[PDB]
Amino acid sequence: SGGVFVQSGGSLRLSCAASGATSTFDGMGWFRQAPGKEKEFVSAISYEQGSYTYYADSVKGRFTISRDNSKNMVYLQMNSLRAEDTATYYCAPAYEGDLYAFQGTQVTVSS
Amino acid sequence: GSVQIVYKPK
Repeated sequence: SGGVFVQSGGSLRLSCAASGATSTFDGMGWFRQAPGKEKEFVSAISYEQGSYTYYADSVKGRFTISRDNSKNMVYLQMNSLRAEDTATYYCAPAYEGDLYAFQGTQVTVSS
Repeated sequence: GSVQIVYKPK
């Protein structure tokens, strides 16, 4: 029903708590699901500095994922948003960059 | 029991 609303060309920052590397998980990331479409990878980052920073092709150059291990936080800076970024955004723990979901932020970008 | 996986890029 309700969500965030951004003008095309605008920007938005998401955040997600990150417990830290358990036995099963070495990272955190985000996927999104647009109306009537499949869930699509967005971005993933390793808890270990250097280990991995994946982005979907559709967001490279516009989105930036970052971590603050001191705060147990992960962040997604979303710049130059376009109408096709309209979706619900979910964060999930990562193992080797794949996201595992077992809670979302709806974002509408208007042209 | 079950899991949803969203794969990193090919």
